[PDB]
Amino acid sequence: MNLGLWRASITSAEVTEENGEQMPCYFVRVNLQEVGGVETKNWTVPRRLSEFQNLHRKLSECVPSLKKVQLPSLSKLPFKSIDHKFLGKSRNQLNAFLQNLLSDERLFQSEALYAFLSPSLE
Ligand SMILES: [Cl-]
Repeated sequence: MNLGLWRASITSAEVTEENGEQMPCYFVRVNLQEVGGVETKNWTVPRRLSEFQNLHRKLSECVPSLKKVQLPSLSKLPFKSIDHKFLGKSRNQLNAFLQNLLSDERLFQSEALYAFLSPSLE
């Protein structure tokens, strides 16, 4: 495996239902053109904010400096519903997060990063 040849970018975000609550969902476009050979090289995988937070926690085991990184968070306060400003900023933050992970040689064999960037067939 070499995730350092994988390119990923969040192309859009929307809200979905995870359990009972409104959950931001981010569409991650993944490109393996830099990988040679004959295989599937392009897809989009939707991931929920909660799946980014899970990924952060797992990768934080392998590389404990990642514990310092703050990801977007849903406000527990009353009247803090998800709006377009939060989706837009959370998307840019999560996108920057993906760029930073994929530039980090320590993760180029991360099974968790691989499973997160891989296709999701519900
Ligand atoms: Cl709320």
